[PDB]
Amino acid sequence: IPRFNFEKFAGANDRLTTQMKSVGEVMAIGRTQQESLQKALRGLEVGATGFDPKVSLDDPEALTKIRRELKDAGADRIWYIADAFRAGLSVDGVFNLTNIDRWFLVQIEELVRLEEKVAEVGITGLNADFLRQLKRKGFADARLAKLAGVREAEIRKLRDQYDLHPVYKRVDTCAAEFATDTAYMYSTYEEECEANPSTDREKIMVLGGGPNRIGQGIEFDYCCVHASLALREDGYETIMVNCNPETVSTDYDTSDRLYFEPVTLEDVLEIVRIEKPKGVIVQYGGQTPLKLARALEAAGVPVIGTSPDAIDRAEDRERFQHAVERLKLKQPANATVTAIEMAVEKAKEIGYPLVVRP
Amino acid sequence: IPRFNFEKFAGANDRLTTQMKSVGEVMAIGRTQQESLQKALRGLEVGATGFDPKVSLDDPEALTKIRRELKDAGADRIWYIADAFRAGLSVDGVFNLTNIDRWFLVQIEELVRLEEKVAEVGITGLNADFLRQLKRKGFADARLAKLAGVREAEIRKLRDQYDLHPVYKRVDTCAAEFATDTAYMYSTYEEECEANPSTDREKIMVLGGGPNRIGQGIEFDYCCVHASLALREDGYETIMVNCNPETVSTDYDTSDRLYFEPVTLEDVLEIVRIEKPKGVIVQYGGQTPLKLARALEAAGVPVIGTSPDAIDRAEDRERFQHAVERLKLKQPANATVTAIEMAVEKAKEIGYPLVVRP
Amino acid sequence: IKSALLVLEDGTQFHGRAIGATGSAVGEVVFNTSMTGYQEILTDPSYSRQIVTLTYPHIGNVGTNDADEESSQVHAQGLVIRDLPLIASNFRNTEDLSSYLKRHNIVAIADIDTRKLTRLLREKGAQNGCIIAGDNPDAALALEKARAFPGLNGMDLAKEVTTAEAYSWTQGSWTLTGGLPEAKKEDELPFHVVAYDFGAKRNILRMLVDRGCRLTIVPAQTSAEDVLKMNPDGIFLSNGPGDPAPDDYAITAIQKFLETDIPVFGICLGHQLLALASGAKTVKMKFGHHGGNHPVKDVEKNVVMITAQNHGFAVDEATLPANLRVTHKSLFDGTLQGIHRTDKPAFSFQGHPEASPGPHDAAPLFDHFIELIEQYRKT
Amino acid sequence: IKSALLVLEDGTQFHGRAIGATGSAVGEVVFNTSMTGYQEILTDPSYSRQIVTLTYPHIGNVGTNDADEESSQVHAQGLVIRDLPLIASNFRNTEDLSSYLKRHNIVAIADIDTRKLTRLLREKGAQNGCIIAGDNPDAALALEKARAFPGLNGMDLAKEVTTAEAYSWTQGSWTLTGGLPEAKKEDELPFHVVAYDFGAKRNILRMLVDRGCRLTIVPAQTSAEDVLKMNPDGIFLSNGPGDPAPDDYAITAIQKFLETDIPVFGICLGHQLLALASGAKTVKMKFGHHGGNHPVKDVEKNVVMITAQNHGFAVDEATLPANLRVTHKSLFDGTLQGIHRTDKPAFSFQGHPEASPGPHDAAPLFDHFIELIEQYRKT
Ligand SMILES: [Cl-]
Ligand SMILES: [Cl-]
Ligand SMILES: [Cl-]
Ligand SMILES: [Cl-]
Ligand SMILES: [Cl-]
Ligand SMILES: [Cl-]
Ligand SMILES: [K+]
Ligand SMILES: [K+]
Repeated sequence: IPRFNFEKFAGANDRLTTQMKSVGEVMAIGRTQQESLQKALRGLEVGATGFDPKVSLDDPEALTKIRRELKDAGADRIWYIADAFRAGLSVDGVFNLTNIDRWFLVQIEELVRLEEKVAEVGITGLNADFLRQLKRKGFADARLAKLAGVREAEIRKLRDQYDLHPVYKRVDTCAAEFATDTAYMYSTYEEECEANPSTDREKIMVLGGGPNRIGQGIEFDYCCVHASLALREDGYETIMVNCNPETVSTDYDTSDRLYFEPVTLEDVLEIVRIEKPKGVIVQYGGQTPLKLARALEAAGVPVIGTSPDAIDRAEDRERFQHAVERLKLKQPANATVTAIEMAVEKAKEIGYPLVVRP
Repeated sequence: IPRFNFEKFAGANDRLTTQMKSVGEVMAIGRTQQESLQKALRGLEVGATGFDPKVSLDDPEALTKIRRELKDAGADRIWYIADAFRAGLSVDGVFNLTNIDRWFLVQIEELVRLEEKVAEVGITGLNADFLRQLKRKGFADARLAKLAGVREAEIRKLRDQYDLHPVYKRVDTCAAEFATDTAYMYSTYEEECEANPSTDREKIMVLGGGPNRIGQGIEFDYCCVHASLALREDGYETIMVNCNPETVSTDYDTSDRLYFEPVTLEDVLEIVRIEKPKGVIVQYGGQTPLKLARALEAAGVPVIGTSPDAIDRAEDRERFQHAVERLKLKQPANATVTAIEMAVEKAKEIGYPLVVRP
Repeated sequence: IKSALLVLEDGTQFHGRAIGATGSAVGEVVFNTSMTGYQEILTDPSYSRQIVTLTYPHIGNVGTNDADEESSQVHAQGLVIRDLPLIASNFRNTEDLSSYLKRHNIVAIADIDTRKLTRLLREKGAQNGCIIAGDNPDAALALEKARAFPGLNGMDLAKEVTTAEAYSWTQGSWTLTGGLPEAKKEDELPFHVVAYDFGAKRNILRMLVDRGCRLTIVPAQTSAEDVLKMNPDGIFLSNGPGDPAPDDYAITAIQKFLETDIPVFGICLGHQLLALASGAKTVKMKFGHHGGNHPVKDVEKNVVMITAQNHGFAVDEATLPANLRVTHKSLFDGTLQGIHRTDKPAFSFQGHPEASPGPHDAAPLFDHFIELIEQYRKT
Repeated sequence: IKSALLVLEDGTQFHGRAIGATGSAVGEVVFNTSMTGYQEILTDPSYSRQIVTLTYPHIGNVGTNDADEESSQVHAQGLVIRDLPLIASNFRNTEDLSSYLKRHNIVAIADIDTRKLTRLLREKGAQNGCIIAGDNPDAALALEKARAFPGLNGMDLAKEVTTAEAYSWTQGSWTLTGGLPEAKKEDELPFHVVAYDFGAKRNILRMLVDRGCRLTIVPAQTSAEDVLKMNPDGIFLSNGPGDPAPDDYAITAIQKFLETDIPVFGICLGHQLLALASGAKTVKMKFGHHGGNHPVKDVEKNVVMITAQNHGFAVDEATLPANLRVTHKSLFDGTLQGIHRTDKPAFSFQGHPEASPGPHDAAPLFDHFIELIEQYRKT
């Protein structure tokens, strides 16, 4: 799936054409297209848990916006497609608009229907036979949870309960006709697990940033490789977690073990679960893994380097000012306005010119 | 199918509710639901020849209007249902908005898909087989014409060529379990015909006015009955053509032979074709029959009484003025303006106050 | 294109579409006027060897479901309709008509002028026919087949449909709410009825159970002796295909029961049998009575009931013994509809009191039988 | 819920869903890595008695069509897949995969860990198994059926698939543009080739005609004599299930052809035949070669071809008589692939030069053969 950055170019023509406009790309592996597709969506780093809705069901104008998005593709179409299904457009109607082979579309529709079940049944309807069905479809814990009106965590627990966990298969180029020694894996909801973690060594986990976007480029990927290359050299068992197909980090030669997966709390936890690494570095892949730091730790992840808390200290506007305050250092005047008339005053205080961050 | 007159009550809420707003209704009989519905649509006297579109295919905003018309039914809903299938909506989508049983929706949908093929193969693709299938689904020559991009007469020409005509079945209260001596019939595209016209008597055919509307009431029907009753008593074999279920005219006792059909050129010609009446009265059923007069005559029908052309003399503004003139009679000062500024001047001529007929 | 064709003895041809299995079907052609109830009609054992044409154009509107099965299988030889709907649309549906037919292997044809067909059977009386469904149906073959047909007219149908060994029935009627009930316990039913299976409809059994009867379903050839041996509360003679010969086993046993004081009740073929056993004669009707809107007058009370009918043969009222009094007659044609033995506690009805499908107006006939039973048990 | 289940000799279970016919299937289980060509694989005679497992997860994306049938019927025993697509989406499609499976009455199971399964075969070697599809599949029975299998090894399969009487083939290959051509007139084909149907693939015939060959297809057991009578331009030994035992008829026959100057060309099974008849031995492979990405080297030119493979047996390069040279070898495992008689105009390839499905890389094999016939004629 390609990654765009149209919100950084307001005045720009955001319709997809023959000239590329995307800034990066994400890749996923599944045992099925539906699985493959959803994993990719949730690894895109655009805040999607999958086929999250763009328009409201009770919007009298929604079919119109849906139609437009569908006929003249933008970066959001994939989503507008599921929305089409929610709104009652047929597979054929969607086809005439987008020209996307019905083979694909049908799959999307199926996903939209299951979703609806979900939403109808609530968390209660989440037996273990279904939940597992949902999981083999690539549904993410976070997706279901919105659907079921619960916390992602709840779904997470539930699974734990059912002992509902993915398995890991390997890449071998030959559909298992031969054996491999490489450890290039991906998750799926099948039977046999091929992870076969080592009990043997001290393992260090490196989290990547996923697909590139402006501000989260190759520079971060550079660091991540270096971490692996270094520690592996030092003798640790290095395990890379990333899903950006263009990089050096996702080259099986860069680490001992490679998990081509979405850099999500869910997918990460899963890997940890069986790897039980010594430590995990979340300070090298950019904003992606960094946002995951608190959560991971509370979830019991052995986060190494600057603590997640520490991190927050610096990021948090209030926590930072405070420490700046404490060391007795120079920082520009600031304020935290809530109302227009409020700022105008505070503004007088601080002094033009000003820097207005939202 | 109910008959409305909203256009006459501009500021009225035109949404359908528990309080009746209809002014009449038409009825049709068919060997199939499709056939029966289409026949009713073409006899409604609203200018419809079947499922004529209400919104355009290239209107970006269409789905929204359609959506609105399906969710909150007005008198036009039947046509917005087809428009919906044209535009990409599924039967399930339509169902959720309207609550019309899918048993019906699927049928309309199939009609639309058929229309699409028609439009596609054009007149050349109208072979005898296909044209027969269409007729069988209740398609009017006028509607096919429209899709084929020709005049109605051309569709009819084709039928004559293929010897594609309907048969007449009889109403018997028993599904043919017992025979009948009554002549209460309806057209259908089938095998056996039960019209069995007489060769015995001098026949007169009276055309009704279809469903009642404002200004086209029972009064006309009254006249229609009288003709039938009178000429019957006088020794003629009286044939009534009408499809208004509320009237005395469609009572089988009123006439010798009753054809419960759409009062259209297509319908009337088929009947004339086998009955070969001595004369046809077109002046008693109001506007519906009056409007057919010239075509009927032109196609060979023995219209009786005041002539089609005469009737035109009077109705036509110009022809009339001329006559009035010729008789040296008094007629309000008039003008036939084209533009804004033209009228203002002309008005000046004519004098206020003015009566502005479009 | 899925062609199908129907040809009559008389050579009449109807060209249409195949809606069920591939192949051919031959039998006596009948028309039924029932606007609803198609599944029930097709699964009625009285339609064995017959090719059923339905007058109501749209057939399959509501798909099908097990509760609407009147027996363990489709008995119609083939089905003839005007139109097969695009979809079945009913909360009860469990399978669309076409798949069902296929499933049951019935040859069926749609899209033919069923009104012309019906008018013809009415006018000229019943006729044999063959339907052929396939790539290129051969109308000469179909015609051959139809012409060759031996027909019903001196055929033992009932033996074909009857049960191999006797069995127990204690299940009651279906309800909207609960559907079809779990079968009752023996001790939950006060009366024991022995019912002769001549190709009996499930609804009759269910309705009897509804009234207190625990049933013992017996093969049509079952002897009066063996029966009496069971100590019956009443004897029931089921509905069934064809007609019985004066000749045959059953008439024999019946007469025996009639020597006894056990109450006997017959429906349709069962009524026939009762009249034959009582010394009355049966005739083959022009086209018969096949529908659900048939007016029957109870001559005794002077009242009219709308009834479900399914019969090609009828009891000669002229040939009626004196110990046989007329209880109902048709208001459509005046044909004999019900009788009662003056001398014995036995009565029968030509129609289908158990309906299914059809109006429930005739249900009370069942209650007279219960009365009868109750008295017998008193003495 | 349509339950399905597959069970292995070893007692390894695989639960799933039924996508084909109802019932059970038993046979040797194999895996084929071909991501395209599922129909052509199913209709391969060579798959007789075998249970097919496909590695590629989505099977049936393009539905089915006649032109993709390599034989008159579906020879594989059962079908094992990961996912059956909601729809088929291909302009060439004529019937969905499920529908077709049922039409061909095949017992098939989807939604199972085909990876697991594949790895198991790879590791442990080929295994017999049984699939059970139905309302409540029985594990043990399945297991029973699984172990009780006599199996391929020591089985005359060819006989099972070969044609009853002999026939003439003059049909060429398919074209996107034209599709399947009309069979050529016999006066249009310069050469006459006699081909032994051991369960021959159509494509093979098609490509020969394409090559100028008029074909006379003969039963397996046909004697060398009855043939030599036909005055062939060359003799061909088709592919086919199982493997020949040094014992059987064809061995004998072929040798006769080998005493002659008639050019002789064998494929797959026929490649083994030619070898056996030439003095070498065959061996059953661990798991075999089933896919379309198989490298094979033409040792003479030192060039590689990507080839279509379907063969559980192999010619022991070790046992080779001296009149038998090595032409090709498998780059995957170094097993023997091609051979040529140094003495005679005889050669055979282990892979399918005719592919279908798979790379046309090995096509030129045929040209050799023609090269031989031409020369033979010259003389
Ligand atoms: Cl569930
Ligand atoms: Cl109002
Ligand atoms: Cl056509
Ligand atoms: Cl017909
Ligand atoms: Cl499995
Ligand atoms: Cl040929
Ligand atoms: K027809
Ligand atoms: K499974």
